[PDB]
Parts: sequence; structure tokens; C-alpha cells
Amino acid sequence: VHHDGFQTVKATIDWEHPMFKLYEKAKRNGKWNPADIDFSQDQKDFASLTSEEKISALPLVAGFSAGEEAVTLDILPMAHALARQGRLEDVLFLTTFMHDEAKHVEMFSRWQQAVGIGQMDLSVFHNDHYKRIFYEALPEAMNRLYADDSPEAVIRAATVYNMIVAGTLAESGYYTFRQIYKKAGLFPGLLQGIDYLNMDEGRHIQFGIYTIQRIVNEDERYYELFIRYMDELWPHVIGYVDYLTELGKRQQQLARTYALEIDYDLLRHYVIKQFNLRKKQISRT
Amino acid sequence: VHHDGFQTVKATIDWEHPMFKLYEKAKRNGKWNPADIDFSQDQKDFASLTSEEKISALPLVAGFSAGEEAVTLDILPMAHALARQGRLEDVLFLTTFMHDEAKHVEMFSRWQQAVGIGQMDLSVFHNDHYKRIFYEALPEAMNRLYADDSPEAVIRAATVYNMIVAGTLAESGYYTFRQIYKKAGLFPGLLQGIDYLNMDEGRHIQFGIYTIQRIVNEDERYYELFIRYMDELWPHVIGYVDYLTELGKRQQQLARTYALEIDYDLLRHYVIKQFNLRKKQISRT
Ligand SMILES: CCCCCCCCCCCCCCCC(=O)O
Ligand SMILES: CCCCCCCCCCCCCCCC(=O)O
Ligand SMILES: [Fe+3]
Ligand SMILES: [Fe+3]
Ligand SMILES: [Fe+3]
Ligand SMILES: [Fe+3]
Repeated sequence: VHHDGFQTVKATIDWEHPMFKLYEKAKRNGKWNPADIDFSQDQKDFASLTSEEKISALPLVAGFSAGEEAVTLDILPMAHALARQGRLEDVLFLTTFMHDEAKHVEMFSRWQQAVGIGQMDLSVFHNDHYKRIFYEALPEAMNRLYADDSPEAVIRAATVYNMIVAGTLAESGYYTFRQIYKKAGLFPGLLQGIDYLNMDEGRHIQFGIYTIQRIVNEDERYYELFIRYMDELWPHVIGYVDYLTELGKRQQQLARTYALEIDYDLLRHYVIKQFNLRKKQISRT
Repeated sequence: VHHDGFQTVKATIDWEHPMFKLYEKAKRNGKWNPADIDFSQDQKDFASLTSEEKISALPLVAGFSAGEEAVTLDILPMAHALARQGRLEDVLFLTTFMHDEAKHVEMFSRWQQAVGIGQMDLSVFHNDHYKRIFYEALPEAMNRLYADDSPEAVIRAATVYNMIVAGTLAESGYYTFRQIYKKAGLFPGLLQGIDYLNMDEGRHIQFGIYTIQRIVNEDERYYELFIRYMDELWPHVIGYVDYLTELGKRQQQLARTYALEIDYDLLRHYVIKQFNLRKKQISRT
């Protein structure tokens, strides 16, 4: 379907638009290249580990690698729906969002290659709860936007990505990675990558907040919908946390060896503090 | 529609894939930031010009600003269709393609702002030929790919963007800009931007070639279709060149003042040499 004009021909970019200023920040803080990370110490770290120590890390990497790959694939219809609405500055920023996520895919995959598990299918650490979120709910809500770009649809997609997948699971995964492998002194390259990812992530979450708020600002029913969709997914969020927790408890070798007082009941509550504060971040007026 | 697995969980990125290697090159050669370009000399250059000298440059800027904006908006469905086919490395690269184009939009718009024409609607330098290409044929062929991602559809979209809009009009516009304002010593910031754009453009065109060839490599009927779609658009390509040419001839002030032996019958043939060599770039086997 045709264009009925071009904003930068009729006029200019809206230089004061929040998403244009988020875009400017993204060019300035998003120059990191996964190809420049040195994973060699990570290769030795992983080899030194016993088989059962090796398993300790793989479930978390598996959730991240599918997660990054899913968001790289699924964000495209959201960028397209905002394009079609003529929200040019949103689109400019989303280009950085998408390049970020592609770097995220690349980072974890280079790590898997370098530590020697590239040939290994980590699909087995995705339980049904995880599948529900990443294999189903994320692509469903995003792809919807081809045929139905209503505020209700935009709210739902922004919630699924920005406030659950990223704002809850991803952020908790950054925290879990530090609480564990930063302490044991393991996987320096991976944790460098995690740092970069966490910095990128702040812009991603801010885009989701800006999106969700601007729709709630029109009509407050949409605050209710926001919350309803958050809560509708929480059981699958926590069912995946419990699944991963029950895995670390039954594979204590890495914690024992590297003398980690690994507190799963605290990671868990961090997930809850993340989920609840994402709700807080959306003002109802 | 769901995911049936993730490549970087089952396996890894295909590190030897051409589009992964194009992606690596894009991160390394695509760090330029339009916000760092100094347009101040351009502001003085544009002010010094007489009204009729001012008009000389605006038609070319108008075609570029709509063009960049159009490709930023319209490439999204191609990235989505390749995502859905599971061509992960294509998608990784397309993220750089899209960020590039967003920088392209930004560059020309910052220039318009800085030289003082942001408030001016340059839609009047788009004739019906130009509209046919950029307002209609480009979004049509790209958007098709939501519902019809057949090789015939992918060939057509890659041809419209990579071998006409970019491979013919954009490249000739880089050449026209040097032949004119590089000679007169005008608009240093703009021409810096044009240089960067031209470097980016080489990856864009290579993606279109790789796309078109990989489909022709299956079945040779698609070489015929490639050519048929090129030629089907040429009348609108040249009708826009003639339109812009007939404008420079009737506004000789800028050429007279800055003593430019501006040869439109040579720019024109450059357009023809660009169009014909894009055809050459697609081997039929
Ligand atoms: C045992 C405590 C569990 C801690 C929670 C760990 C969750 C793993 C994270 C995987 C999901 C990654 C989603 C990426 C989102 C993005 O790229 O924006
Ligand atoms: C008088 C001689 C005419 C010379 C031809 C000039 C054509 C102007 C270019 C405008 C189209 C720009 C398309 C951008 C494509 C891209 O960003 O890949
Ligand atoms: Fe990410
Ligand atoms: Fe993210
Ligand atoms: Fe461009
Ligand atoms: Fe281009």
C-alpha cells in the first residue's frame, strides 16, 4: 500500500521526539561488537570444568540464545506497524533495537562456538512454560500487528516483549549471571557480553515504557489491559524460574567447587521484584 | 505463528554464510554518525546562494530524502519474510541495512534543517514517474511479501530496491552530487554524508545481488523475470532523470555562477551505464 507523502520531504524529523533522542543515545552507546570479545579464557574455563559443572551454565545460556533469536525475529512486525502509522522516529530507534538484538544473538552464539558446545542442542532446557512464552506468545502478539495494529494489540505486544521477556526474564538473567559466574570468576568474555547486553537493554525497556504509556495516556482502560496481560503471563514466567531453579539445586557441583553460596530463593524474588516494578513503571495517567 | 526451534540453540550461526560475512563488514564499516557531521559551512554556502541558485540543489535532495525514508519504511517486510524462512544470517545483516537507511534519512534531514529549508515541502520536485517508483512500486513489491514470499516475489522486491532504487537511481545520485557540488566546492558536510552513504550502499547492493542470484541459481526462468522487472521500471527511472535534467537546464544560475561545465547528457548516460551493469551483475547460471 502506497505512501501519501514523506515526513523528511514535507518537513523534517521531529528532533525533540523521545524516540529520536533514544535513537541518538543508541548510536552513541551501541558501538560494541561481539566479534571483538575475547572468549579464549572462557574456552579454558569451560574445559577445566567437570561434565556436571559444565551443565550448570547451559540452561541459562539456552534461554538467552532462544530469547535473543526470538526477539530478533519477532520485533519486525512491530517495527512495520509503527512504520505504517507514520511514527518515523519510533522506526529510526527500532533499527538500533533490532541491530542490538542481532548482536545479542551473535554474542551468545560465539560463546557457544568458542567453549565447544555449538554442536549441542540445548532445546532440552526449554520446558513447556518457556515454550509458551518464547515459542508461542511472543510471535503471536507481534505477528498480530500485521492485521490488527489497534492500541490493544500494541499494548499487548509491548508488554510481552518489554515488560516480560526483557523487563523481567532478561534483566533477572543478567542478575543471575553476575550472582554466579562473576563470583566464581568464570567466563570473563561471556560476562563482558552480558554487561553490554544489559546496557542495550535499558533503551529496549524505555521504548516499551514509552509505547505502553502513550497508549494508556489516551484511555485508561488500557492500564487495566497492561496489568491483565502481565499477570496472564506470570505463571509461565515463574514456572520457568522454578524449572531452572530445580535444575541448579540438583546440579550443585559448580556451586560446591567454586564455593558459591548460590541462593535460588533470592534470584527468584529478584524475578518478582523485576516483574512488579515493571508494573510500577507504567503510570495510569 | 509459532517457532519450531531456534538455530542458535540447536546449533550456531552459520559463520561462513555470505550474509554473515556482509554483516561483519557492516559493523566494521558502519560506525559513522550523521549527528557528527558539521553542516555549518553548508549553512553559509546555502545562504550565500541566490534564490535561483538555492533551487538548483533542492530537487536532488528531495528525491534522496523520500528515497531514504521509503526504504527505511519498506524494507521491513523483506526482513520479515526472510526471518520467516529461517534465513537467520540474512536477517542479522538486514539489521545493519535498516540502521544504515535510518542514518541516511537522518543525514539529509539534518542538512535540510541546518541550511534552513526544513519548513519547505519539497514534494513538488517528485513528478509522476518518481511517484510511480517510490510512492507505489517499492511499497507494493515489499509489502507483497507478507502474503506471498515466493521466489518470484523475492526476486521482484530485490530488483525494485537493489537494482533500480539503489543500484541505479541512488548510485547515479552520488555521481551527480560529486560532478556538481564537489566541483563548485559547495556543501562540504552534505558531500561527506554522501560519501558515507555511498560506502554503505555497496553492502546494500551486494545483498540484493546475493538474493537475486540465489533464486536464479535454482531455476533460470527467474533470470528472465529479473530482466523483465528491470526493464518494466526503466521508463519511470528515465522519465525522472529527464524531469530532473530539464530542471537543471532551466535553472542554470548555479552552474553559471560556480562556472560548472555541467553535462546533463553525461549524467544521463551514467544512469544508463548503472542500469545496464546491474543486469550484468546477475549471472544467469
Ligand atoms: C534460577 C533463577 C532464574 C533467573 C532467570 C533467568 C532467565 C533467563 C533469560 C532468558 C530470556 C532472555 C530474553 C532476551 C530479551 C531481549 O533480548 O530483549
Ligand atoms: C540529472 C541527472 C539525474 C541523476 C539521478 C539522481 C537521482 C536522485 C536519487 C534519489 C533516489 C534515492 C534512493 C535511495 C536508495 C537507498 O537508500 O538505498
Ligand atoms: Fe537482547
Ligand atoms: Fe532486548
Ligand atoms: Fe540509503
Ligand atoms: Fe540503500
